[PDB]
Amino acid sequence: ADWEDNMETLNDNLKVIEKADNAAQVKDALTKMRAAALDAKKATPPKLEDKSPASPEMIDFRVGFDILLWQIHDALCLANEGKVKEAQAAAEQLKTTVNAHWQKYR
Amino acid sequence: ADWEDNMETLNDNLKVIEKADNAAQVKDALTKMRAAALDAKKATPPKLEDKSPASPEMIDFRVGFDILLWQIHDALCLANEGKVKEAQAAAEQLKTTVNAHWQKYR
Amino acid sequence: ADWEDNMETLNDNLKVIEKADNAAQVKDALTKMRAAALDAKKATPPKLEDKSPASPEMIDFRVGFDILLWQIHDALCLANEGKVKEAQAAAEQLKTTVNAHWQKYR
Ligand SMILES: [Bi+3]
Ligand SMILES: [Co+2]
Ligand code: NA
Repeated sequence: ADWEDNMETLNDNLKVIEKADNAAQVKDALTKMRAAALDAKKATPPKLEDKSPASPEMIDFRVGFDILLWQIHDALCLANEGKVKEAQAAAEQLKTTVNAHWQKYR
Repeated sequence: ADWEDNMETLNDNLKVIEKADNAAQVKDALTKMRAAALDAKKATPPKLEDKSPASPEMIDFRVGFDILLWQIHDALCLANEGKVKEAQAAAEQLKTTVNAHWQKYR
Repeated sequence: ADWEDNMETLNDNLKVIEKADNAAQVKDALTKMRAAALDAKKATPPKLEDKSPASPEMIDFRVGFDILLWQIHDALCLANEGKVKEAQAAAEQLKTTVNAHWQKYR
């Protein structure tokens, strides 16, 4: 899977979170999101393929995934305890970050 | 703004956690600390301004701020469980790491 | 410590978690694992010494340690809630990821 596939996986699991009812579905979708984000952090996005891996652009690209993962973790902690609608509301803020990172580097 | 202002934000929110009264204030201060630590991880400290962004020194700098981020996460997870005193005790460890990073990279 | 010693610390604390009785031991071993993974993010495997510190191989190395850190976080959050057995089960899968990362870069 490339970076685009990871972005698509993030978006699909965000859809699953939006269409979720219990906390187990939310937990599974958030674990999938974390795995996809960690896989995409290793990749080079299409916009930065003309840059060296040592460029500051790639460093900022990798650091943005830290914010992404912290938001994923906030949602996952809201889901681990019991609050499902709160986890969905937190993932609503997560979709903004996901799609902004997607459209910024594609 | 810059790395020094991020360190000042970290110190101010550490003092806020020290003077905190409930879990909401601790969580807010720790979220602000997480944001400031990410911003500082995106920055270049004064001592390392003569090093390339991909030098081992800068990599170790970003890893040290990752350590700070994980300690902030532990404090925030302790705060989300309603343990305000334990969250503040964990934030006492944050103060040592912040002071060490300040003295090491200023 | 270098990469091999950090991996050894990870494996020792995994064995401690496997043969743990209470939650405090699991939490202490997981904190040691977190410290070891964070420190190993600054290390270089002997077969990648000639490579660039920001080369895609080293990027995959550090982000694999990020994956380890997030799994450690899941185990530690399970242990904080008293779920010692779920934490041990998550540590079982964590050992698989540790062994995969070991076989990949050794
Ligand atoms: Bi938690
Ligand atoms: Co957590
Ligand atoms: Na880097």
